[PDB]
Amino acid sequence: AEKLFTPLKVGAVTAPNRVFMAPLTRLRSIEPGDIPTPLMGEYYRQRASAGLIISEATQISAQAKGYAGAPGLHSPEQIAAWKKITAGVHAEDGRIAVQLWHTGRISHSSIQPGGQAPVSASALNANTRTSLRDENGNAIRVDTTTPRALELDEIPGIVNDFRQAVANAREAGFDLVELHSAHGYLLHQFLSPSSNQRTDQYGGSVENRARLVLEVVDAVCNEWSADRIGIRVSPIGTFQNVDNGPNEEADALYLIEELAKRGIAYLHMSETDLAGGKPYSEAFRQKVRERFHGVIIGAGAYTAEKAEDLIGKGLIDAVAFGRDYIANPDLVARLQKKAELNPQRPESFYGGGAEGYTDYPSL
Ligand SMILES: Cc1cc2c(cc1C)N(C[C@H](O)[C@H](O)[C@H](O)COP(=O)(O)O)c1[nH]c(=O)[nH]c(=O)c1N2
Repeated sequence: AEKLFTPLKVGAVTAPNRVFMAPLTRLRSIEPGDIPTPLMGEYYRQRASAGLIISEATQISAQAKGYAGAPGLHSPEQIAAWKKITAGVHAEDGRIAVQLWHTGRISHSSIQPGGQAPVSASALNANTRTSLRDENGNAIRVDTTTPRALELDEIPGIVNDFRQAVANAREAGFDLVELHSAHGYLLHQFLSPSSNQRTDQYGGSVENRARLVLEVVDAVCNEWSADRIGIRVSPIGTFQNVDNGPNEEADALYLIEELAKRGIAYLHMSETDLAGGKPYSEAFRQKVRERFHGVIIGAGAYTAEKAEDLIGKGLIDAVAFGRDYIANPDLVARLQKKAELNPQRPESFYGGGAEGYTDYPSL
């Protein structure tokens, strides 16, 4: 019966199981330089039995930065450090995708180049908080800075920054990329009418609001290959940073139909904020499944039992676990053996060092 421990072709790679590691911001990179570390390499290597590791959100550019301690994939030193991390995963016969973001308005002027306002679709504060570092290097929360709206002639540069970051990801040895089009970051700021009041061709209709993300998809497929590209969306519900507007189901199905035309490797649906939301209806899952023929990854407070049920129904192909992967490097073996999980320590999810990061034991 069990399908979680069977292989799955995911674009250009083949996962040996359906138990994926969700992208997890942990804010442990080196500053200055937003540089991945050998400790981050150890953490990912410990989890390399995952069917697929999806990395923490990683900046496409310095402007993309919104959190102190989040890594980039735009500088030589970042590329060199990520090469070591992907090599370590591959040494253990793993597969790893890099999640690429621009945080847009979920950012703060103090970590923007030049100390000026971050950018977005419109000049509306997100009215939330991001993460900085205090003078001792510890993670602190700070109110987001009001963004400025991207001028029309700046949008090709944003598309080019995603393209360049994917070129860099290929050099750095990643198996796949995941475009971060979820959770209220820049691509989702354009997608949502709540964060996008533009009157040019990047605002208004759903076609206009999806224009930027689809330009990015086309640019990165052209740069590398469609079967190397995944995308994460969170198109139903309210996320800390944004909501999906009054026609969220129709708009989501429009976007998914467009993504399918590009033949990309996978659609990763983040179904809920950590703070909760209404479950996806099975009717909606069927409409998604019939618009996207490729791999569908479900995430958001999943259990192994919920994953088996939906995989068995043919509605998703894999599950990404977030917090269970923080706490269980060998989550695959634990789920296969029905072993107990280590307890989670959420106080060390963000920032710090090895404690709460590489010190969760394997069986
Ligand atoms: C500490 C931490 C950090 C992040 C996250 C979660 C948490 C707990 N999540 C959301 C994550 O990918 C996953 O969707 C939710 O954690 C899955 O839910 P479970 O944790 O399995 O219940 C997340 N999602 C994302 O697209 N990119 C990221 O960088 C982050 N950062």
